[PDB]
Amino acid sequence: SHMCDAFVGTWKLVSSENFDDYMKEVGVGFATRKVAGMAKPNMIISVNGDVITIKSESTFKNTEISFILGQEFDEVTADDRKVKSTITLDGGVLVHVQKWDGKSTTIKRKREDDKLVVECVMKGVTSTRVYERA
Ligand SMILES: O=C(O)CCCc1nc(-c2ccc(Cl)cc2)no1
Repeated sequence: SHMCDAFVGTWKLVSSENFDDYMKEVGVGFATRKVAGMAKPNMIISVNGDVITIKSESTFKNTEISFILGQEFDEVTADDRKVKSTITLDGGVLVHVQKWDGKSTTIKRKREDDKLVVECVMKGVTSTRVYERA
């Protein structure tokens, strides 16, 4: 057993708050916000050795990242930002920092009860997205 066992699995979005405002703050344009905000993604998390894979699949976009904790990687986000990302474990929370164009956003993923809670922060704007096991 290991590092991220309680994250691994298939998860489905069941609530969202403030995501349109988070997307605005990150710079997402109107049409992408409207379509992306309608999506109900499934989040699939797996681990193989030291490599963690997080997939997001929805009607809007399918994305996938694979990474080693603490080791920077390049990521193209669902809104087509070219970012440099680092994901660490901090006290049982996966902390994902994305840097681009002198900007930064942080996405935290945590297990709370039977849920996986995602908090996305850009400057003073936070969005909370709650996932349940599929
Ligand atoms: O998994 C979640 O639900 C949220 C965490 C992953 C994440 N997705 C986005 C995002 C940004 C822009 C656009 Cl268009 C669509 C998606 N930002 O953070």
